[PDB]
Amino acid sequence: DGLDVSKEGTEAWEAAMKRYDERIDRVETRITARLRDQLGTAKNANEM
Amino acid sequence: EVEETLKRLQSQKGVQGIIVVNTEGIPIKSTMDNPTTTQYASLMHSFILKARSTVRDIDPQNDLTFLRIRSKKNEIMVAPDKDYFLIVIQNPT
Amino acid sequence: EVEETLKRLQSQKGVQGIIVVNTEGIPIKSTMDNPTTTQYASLMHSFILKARSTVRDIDPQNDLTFLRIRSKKNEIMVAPDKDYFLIVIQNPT
Amino acid sequence: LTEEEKQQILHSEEFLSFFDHSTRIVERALSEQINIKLSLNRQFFDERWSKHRVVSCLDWSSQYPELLVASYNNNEDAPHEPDGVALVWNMKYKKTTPEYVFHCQSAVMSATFAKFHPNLVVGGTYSGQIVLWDNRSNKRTPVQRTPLSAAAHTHPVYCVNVVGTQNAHNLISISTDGKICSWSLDMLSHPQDSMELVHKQSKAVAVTSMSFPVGDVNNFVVGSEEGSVYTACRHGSKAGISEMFEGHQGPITGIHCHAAVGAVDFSHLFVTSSFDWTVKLWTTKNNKPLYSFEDNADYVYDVMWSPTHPALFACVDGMGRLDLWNLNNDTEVPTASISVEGNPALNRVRWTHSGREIAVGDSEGQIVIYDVGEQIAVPRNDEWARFGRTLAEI
Repeated sequence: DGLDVSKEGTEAWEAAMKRYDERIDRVETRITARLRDQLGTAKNANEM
Repeated sequence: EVEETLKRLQSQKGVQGIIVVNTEGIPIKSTMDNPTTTQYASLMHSFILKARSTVRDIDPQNDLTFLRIRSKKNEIMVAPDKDYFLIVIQNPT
Repeated sequence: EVEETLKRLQSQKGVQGIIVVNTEGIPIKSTMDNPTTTQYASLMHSFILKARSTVRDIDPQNDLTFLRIRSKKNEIMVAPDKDYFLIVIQNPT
Repeated sequence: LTEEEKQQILHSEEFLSFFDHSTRIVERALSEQINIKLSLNRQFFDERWSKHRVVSCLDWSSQYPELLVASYNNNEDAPHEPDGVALVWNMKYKKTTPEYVFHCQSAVMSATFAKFHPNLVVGGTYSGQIVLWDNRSNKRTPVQRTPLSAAAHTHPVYCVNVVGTQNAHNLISISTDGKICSWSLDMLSHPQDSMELVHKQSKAVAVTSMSFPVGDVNNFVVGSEEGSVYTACRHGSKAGISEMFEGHQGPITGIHCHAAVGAVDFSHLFVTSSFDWTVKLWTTKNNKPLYSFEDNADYVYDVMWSPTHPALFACVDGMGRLDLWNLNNDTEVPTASISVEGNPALNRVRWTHSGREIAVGDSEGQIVIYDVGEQIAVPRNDEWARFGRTLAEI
């Protein structure tokens, strides 16, 4: 979607962006998993 | 050009310019420590004279311009033309 | 081995003559004739002894492990370590 | 015969045969063939002079990179024992004993080699007298001793360093009160120049560390005891402090300019080791601390750059760890880090002028020579550009 003026075009863009955000949240889960499995050491810098 | 030969011999690895020793055993050119170079060059002169005697014993038409004296630390190439005896210290590597 | 050694050391350039010398000079082996080998190798033995002293002058720990003399008419070899004294007669080129 | 006829005979033009012979032998002799991490490296710990008496300063000789000057300061075990002791320890051969020993009546706080005299050790003491030690002399006492007059230092000196060219030297020293003085290395009865460091009118400075940018002698950087680093000019109309740095909220216990050359210049950068475990990668042209590495519970004591790595720098600690920070590699965790046994308070780090291996002082006099891995020690040609990018990051 671009200069498209159809509001149903905006709704289709919303569907595209909720798929976007599903990939985003997959990335969030992966990075937070990396977080938690890399935590538990201490507070300082790369620990927390 | 003397300085051209100096820079050319300097280019050779392990070599400090050009040093030339005359028939007196005293180097006509100064590049290394004077007492050591003079005594060592007198020794070279003695050995090249005796080697010349032997080569003339059986080869009365031969001339010496190349002699490879290498140890496990350094090598000397000594080259007599008729009076000037070039001596170049060069690492075996 | 002996014969294989001299054969490989000779055919490497079709050398005119080489004999094995494991003693201090005065070799009884021959390749062309007895005199020109024995007397010449004895004189080479004396001179490599003097050269050993010559190279020990700069530092006693140094030793001569290899000697070339490539002159206008002869190209004479020796590789002394403790008693192995090579002789090689070959063209200068 | 003598050295005059040789000149004419060389000037003679029969040298065509000689030059041809030389060219031929050289061209024929051109062909040449053959005939056929962090690691504890060494210790150094006397017992006669190194019972307690924590290390204070370290150095390496430029002329003799195999030599280390120490200075064990504190006399508390035995009042009758010598008060200040500076030991010099050799690197070429392993000996349990120090090579040479020097003791001063007062307590030595800092010591360093002499560039002009490669056979001399200069050190500063706690009383305030700059102290020599002529290694030629057989006598352990100071050889030449600066007077404790109002002309010279009267407060505990903490930085001494000889700089300049071999034909034009100056021994700079700075004391806690801030009176900088340059002496001639050969004559110290009078300070050939002196000036009391002061900030904006009527503001004394409690100097406790310094470093000169490489090459420059005219301007330098000083770390004050009041946690505010300054840059000053040694000679010029503006001789004295010329800069405010907000710096850090604790005493500055170390300082060091950048120590690498060859590619894009970084002399403007330096690192200060504060008193709250905050080393500060940070430059003269700016005023704001470029970055503020922080960790730990205790606080650092000294920090130096690597003399050949344009990024690496060591870091003392209170519980005894020595760590190396490789900015190009990483800015957040120490790239390397190992702890000395017994966890005492380390007090001085000094890198070899080669930069291939590190030294470290100690709270018990046991100087430790540590070695670093090749991949973590020697940089690359691209390493400088990578440092440029990392600094351009923010």
